[PDB]
Amino acid sequence: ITVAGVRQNVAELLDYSNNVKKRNFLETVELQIGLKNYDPQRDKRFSGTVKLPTVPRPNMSICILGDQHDIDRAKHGGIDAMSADDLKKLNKNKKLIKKLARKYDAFIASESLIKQIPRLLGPGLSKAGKFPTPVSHSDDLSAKVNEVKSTVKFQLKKVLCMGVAVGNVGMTQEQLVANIMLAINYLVSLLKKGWQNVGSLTIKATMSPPKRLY
RNA sequence: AGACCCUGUUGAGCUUGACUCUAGUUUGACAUUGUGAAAAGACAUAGGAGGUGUAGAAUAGGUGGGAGCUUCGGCGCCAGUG
Repeated sequence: ITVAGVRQNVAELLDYSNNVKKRNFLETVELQIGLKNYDPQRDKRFSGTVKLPTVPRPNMSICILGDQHDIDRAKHGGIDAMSADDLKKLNKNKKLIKKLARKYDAFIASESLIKQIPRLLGPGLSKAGKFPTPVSHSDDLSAKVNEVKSTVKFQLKKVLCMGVAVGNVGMTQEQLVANIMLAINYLVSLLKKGWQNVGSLTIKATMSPPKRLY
């Protein structure tokens, strides 16, 4: 992995996304990685979160669950909010939980409603992979939502493939290369063998062709 | 101070499935020990093709970006099913 090669791949992906096959929407940029010489079903599953130098997923949507103070804090940043009464109105509906998980890409829950989310909303969010992150009342809800949007997760799944957003097509090439380098460094730090445990790596846009870097 | 008898922590020669060894002999393995093909096996890659226990738009590898794809037929989102 080289910074110049990553910048060249990002420039090629941006040129393909902008000049040849420009889409009808702001296509985001992602990077896909593979694991090797490890057992995703028998060894310990690593996990972690790292905030990139740029916004990884600017098109991601976040839903806030909390009290009236949390709703006011979410409305201060313009994010949608869900009250405790709105959570209890679901009454453990799996279909409603799946619809909420399809509508909202990520969830942030306050400390008061974090324990009551599994009792009211049920395990639908955990089944869909959208478990809400905890949040305190003294922290800034808008800043927490922005940090959650700009950060990515590297938890090991049941398969050897993984991926993470590194920005968008409208972002700068240098910023995209820096985000990709930060994600690669986080993956190398999480891996026990470093680059020996990485199978391959590619970078692309949402609709542009991929470019292999490893 | 012979011969004979008796005794020995007795000495020595000889014999034998007495004990422990051993020459010789026999057998296996490593090294000396290389070169081709042939038949099986294991990996490596250069390609190619597949994913129904089942509800459900489809015969659901899974995963990340994703609301648009675009080869203009419809596929999508959504509904619905998990």
